[PDB]
Amino acid sequence: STRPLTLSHGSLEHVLLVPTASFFIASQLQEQFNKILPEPTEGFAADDEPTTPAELVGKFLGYVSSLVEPSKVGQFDQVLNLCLTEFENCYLEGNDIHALAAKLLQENDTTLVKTKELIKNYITARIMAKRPFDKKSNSALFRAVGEGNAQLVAIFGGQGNTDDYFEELRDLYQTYHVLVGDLIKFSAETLSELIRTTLDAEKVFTQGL
Repeated sequence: STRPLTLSHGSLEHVLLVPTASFFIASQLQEQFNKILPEPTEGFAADDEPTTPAELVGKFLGYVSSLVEPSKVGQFDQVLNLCLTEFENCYLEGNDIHALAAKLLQENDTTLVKTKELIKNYITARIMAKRPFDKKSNSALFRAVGEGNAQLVAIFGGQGNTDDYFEELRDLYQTYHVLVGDLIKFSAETLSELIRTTLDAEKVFTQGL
């Protein structure tokens, strides 16, 4: 037994068949999320408000994932897993979150920042819901490599491609915190230690690292 829960923002909406056993806590989160969400506008052109039902369910996923603690089992965990499963079956037709994001970019009037926010919400939710990416993907490219239909070479850039390289690291830290946060903390600690243990390195790092 389930009851429909409507989460909406102006014209666009999504209905979620919540189990009656956890509908009480889902209605709580619905009320909290609807309070957090900004006021609807024409064309959804303003920032931090969804343009498509996919974005809106993303933001709701995002909000619930913010409250759920990874260490401590909470009441919101079951609602997270439930609305995650709904998002997957409704918008990820077996495909990857990037494939969806890329679909939205060319079809709907979604901006690049809104799209990255959607990816971050989905990926954060996946990790908070104790559902890592342990299953190997069915990516066509890597399927083709296994079968011997494709040969892959990786190339790494260097200096002089962009003047604002640091915003690329900023975007990685924002969007993929739950995937690379530990790499960036490790790399930051390694560099701090190399400055400390290298004789005159601090002289070269005038505003620190």
